[PDB]
Amino acid sequence: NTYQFQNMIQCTVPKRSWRDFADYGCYCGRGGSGTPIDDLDSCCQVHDNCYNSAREQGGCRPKQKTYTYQCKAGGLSCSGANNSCAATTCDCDRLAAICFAGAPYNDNNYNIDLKARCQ
Amino acid sequence: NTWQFKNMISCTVPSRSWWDFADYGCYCGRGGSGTPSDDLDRCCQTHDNCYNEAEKISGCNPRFRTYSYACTAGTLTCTGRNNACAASVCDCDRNAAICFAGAPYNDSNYNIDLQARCN
Ligand SMILES: [Zn+2]
Repeated sequence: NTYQFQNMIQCTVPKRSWRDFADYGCYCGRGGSGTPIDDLDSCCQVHDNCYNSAREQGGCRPKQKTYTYQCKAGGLSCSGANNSCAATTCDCDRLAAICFAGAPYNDNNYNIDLKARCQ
Repeated sequence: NTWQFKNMISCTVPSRSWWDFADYGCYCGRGGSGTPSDDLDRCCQTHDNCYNEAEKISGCNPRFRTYSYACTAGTLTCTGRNNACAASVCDCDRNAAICFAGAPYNDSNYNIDLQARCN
């Protein structure tokens, strides 16, 4: 779920509050549309799509679904004791979190005017 | 169907685009948090709760479900040919568009820092 996904972000990006990824570019945090503006915003697009693929499974809601994972030394792992849905949404978050650690953060791309930037 | 929701907003508030509601307050756009900050935003918050309810229905994907409705001269009507899911979702959007056209649009509430406003 979100608190889990949010805790993952804190694991691989300790120098930055998750709130920083809540309104970044055209895809981070919000629902998403238009073209990404940087590698980070692109990570969020992939996360969006990942979640939409996790909806193809009956009664599978990424946002509310609880999974089993571990954050150690900065290294996320989704546990094997996870059903189909949890296993997929976890993997989505894991890959997203890892992508956030490598992508550079641009302040100019935080809380931008969507109407003029996304389309 | 996120797209049909855009048409509704236009059917009731032709002087604006959904973009004006894409990043407004704490709840409009997508993810909500904190105090509505505004009647208009309060509308968006209700819209979410509505979707959360509609999502209890089996395999009901509010964002992608295409429903049947009509916009005639500013009036929105969800038609009868919808099933359980489509009917519920159509009603949510329908109620939001009305709530939108009834609430004043505060420009100072577009694009705010969710971090220092929606905590
Ligand atoms: Zn914003």
